[PDB]
This record gives sequence, C-alpha cells and structure tokens, in this order.
Amino acid sequence: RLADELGGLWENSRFTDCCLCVAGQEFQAHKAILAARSPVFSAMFEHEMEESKKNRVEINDVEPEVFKEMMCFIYTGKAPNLDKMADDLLAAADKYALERLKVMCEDALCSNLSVENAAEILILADLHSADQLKTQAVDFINYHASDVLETSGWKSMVVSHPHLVAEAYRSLAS
Amino acid sequence: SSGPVAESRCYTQIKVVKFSYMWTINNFSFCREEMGEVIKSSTFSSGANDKLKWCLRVNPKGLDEESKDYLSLYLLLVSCPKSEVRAKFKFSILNAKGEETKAMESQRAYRFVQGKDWGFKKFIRRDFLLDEANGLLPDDKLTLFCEVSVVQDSVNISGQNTMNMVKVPECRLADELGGLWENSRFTDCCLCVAGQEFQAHKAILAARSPVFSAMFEHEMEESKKNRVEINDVEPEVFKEMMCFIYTGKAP
Repeated sequence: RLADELGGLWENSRFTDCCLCVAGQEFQAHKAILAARSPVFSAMFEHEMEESKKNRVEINDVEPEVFKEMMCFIYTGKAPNLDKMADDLLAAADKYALERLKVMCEDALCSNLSVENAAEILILADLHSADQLKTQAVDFINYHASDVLETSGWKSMVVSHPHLVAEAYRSLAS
Repeated sequence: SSGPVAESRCYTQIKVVKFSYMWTINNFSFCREEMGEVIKSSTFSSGANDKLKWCLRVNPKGLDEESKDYLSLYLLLVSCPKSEVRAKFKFSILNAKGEETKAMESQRAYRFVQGKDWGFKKFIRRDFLLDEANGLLPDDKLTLFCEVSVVQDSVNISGQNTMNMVKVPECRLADELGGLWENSRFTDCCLCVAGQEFQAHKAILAARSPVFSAMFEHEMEESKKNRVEINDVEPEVFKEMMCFIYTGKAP
C-alpha cells in the first residue's frame, strides 16, 4: 500500500506547494519529492527561482500524455503504461536525470527490438546518452546486418549519423 | 603417422529434389531401329533449377550381344555447370489401364556429370512388351515414366540468437529517504521531542501517518504551521520510529 500513499498526493493532489505547467495545461506538484528523486530538479528549485518566481514555472519541453506517466512514476514509484509508449518517456527521464526510469525505459525498448527500426533505436540511444541500450542495439545490428541494411532507416542513419556506423564497425571488428 | 577417421563438426542433413518425366513413344511398333541404334528423348529439367538438363534414351533392340532381345533404357545428363550431380532414378512403363508395372529402381544415388548416362541395360524383353495381352501398348504407344531425385547434401544452420538483456533492475529506494535525514536537506516545519530539535517535512508525514495528517490540517495549518511539539515519547526510540516511517525498516 506503499505506492497508493504518495500516489494519494498526486491523484487527489493533497495541497501542493508550486504550480507546474505543460504547454498551457495546469498541473500541481510538490518540491520535496521532485528534488529528492530528480537531481536536475533539485539543482533547479534552489538556484535563482525560490526567491522571486517561486509560484509559477513553465515546463515547455514535454508532451502531457507522457508527463502524466513521469509524474505517476516520481510519486507512486511505478509506471504502468510504460511498455506501450516507452519511446519518449526515455527522453523525458534522461532530460531530468531519472536514472532508474531511464533503465526501465531502456529495458522496455531493448525488448521491443526489431530489424525494421534498429536504426531509429540506435539514433535515440545516441541522442539520449543511453549506454546499455547502445550496447544492446550494437549487438543486435551486428547479428542482423544481413537484413537491416536494406531498410531506409539505415540509409537515413548513415547519411545523418556517421560516427554510429563507425562505432558499430569498430565493435564488429575482431 | 596415425590418421584415423575425419570428423565433420556439423550434423548431416540433405536436400532431395524429386521430379518426374512422362515420355510417350507414338507408333513404337513402326520405329524400326535395328541393333545398336539409339532413340534419344527431348531435353527435360526439374523446375527448381534449370542448370541440370536431362534426357532419356532408348535402344529399341538392345545394344551388345547380352541384350539381344531387350529394351535398354538410359538416363542422360545433357548439360551441367562443371559440377557433379548425385541423382537417383527409377523407370517404369504405364500400362493401358494406368498402373505402372515394370518399375526398376536404382538402390543408391548415382554420380552424374555432363554427357554421362547411367541406366538399366535389359529393362524389359521385347516379346513380353509386344504380346498385346499385357496391355503395355495402348493404341501402339509406349509410355515411360522416370522419377529422378537429385540429392545435394546441403548445410543449412543458424548461429547465436543472443537474447534480450539485462537483469538487475536495481531498486535503491531506501538511500533516497536516508538522504532526507542524514543530510537533513532543508526541511519546512520544525518538530520537537521534549525540548530537543528535529526537522521534518509535511507531505510524507501526512501521507504515511493519518494522525500526523489530522494534526497538520485541522486548526493548526493557519496559525502554528511551522512549530509543533511532540512531547510524549523519548528521543532514543522516536529516532527509530521516524527512521522507520521514511526508510521502511528499523535497524
């Protein structure tokens, strides 16, 4: 019943302290749990904002359908609707340095690997600074370079991201 | 020195491409080729690959003196791409009704090469064929049915299917709550245990302890929100209760 307390601070919203905003939409949330579980938030809340603009902040970088999942992970400590839409939740988690959610998102993406989109997964794993997902994507492309190469995704990644191709070649070497 | 059996390191698995060819000799009683003269068929192929092209070959009166009054039927490999086939074969004669009778098989796969023709000398006696009571000549035609089967001895195999990883979805939920206590991390309201000073939050207390929620919200949140005195327990065990409510374990 651990998760349902703390979740009760979220669905019922239980007298928060500061008001967030996701592209105009209104959300209410605390400061203790954010600073505790998200280091970027902790450095954010204390430095230059708590004195002047403490009430109002604009979070103008994430979509709300995944903001609900990030802010039912930070509070309740588990993310139910993760494997269906794990592609952008990894980006959100890595933006605010939520390492544990990052690792579950990497596991979810790694378990959804396929030949038709391994280039996209490699691009996201390089852009979002993943390591385990990068290694697992490199191994998967090494095994299935027989048929991933025909896909348009590989041509896009070759034209746009040379160093990933070079790193895959270096890994496949020896 | 030494030299025993050579291992293969791979399991033995083979291919078999078995097809057929039906050949009709119209007016066979009027063909009249003498001793030692052949009558070659039309080129036929399998269908899987047309690299190999075959063609049957009859000698209406058997070649050599041993087969003086026999029908000698041969299978010939016209053209192959400089490689040796290992095909099996069997011939048979369709009767008038439709059931092949004089089936004659090759017990093993024979090695074929371009221009090399394996086959059975003395397939059948001429007199038994022309008897006109066995019914192997419907309307004076001869139907011959050859069932080739090329064996190839392939190696089809797959290697590592490296599985999705990794284990250790490590949970470190206690360290975080320990960090609200040891570092003491800028709390919001001040408790008190018999004069002593402790600092603590409001969200976690209200969430996990209903009595705390009722103290913080009813008649207190307006005037005395910062300071409350818990003046009924000794601190040496209060520290264990309030390191249990947060971290979820009492050492």
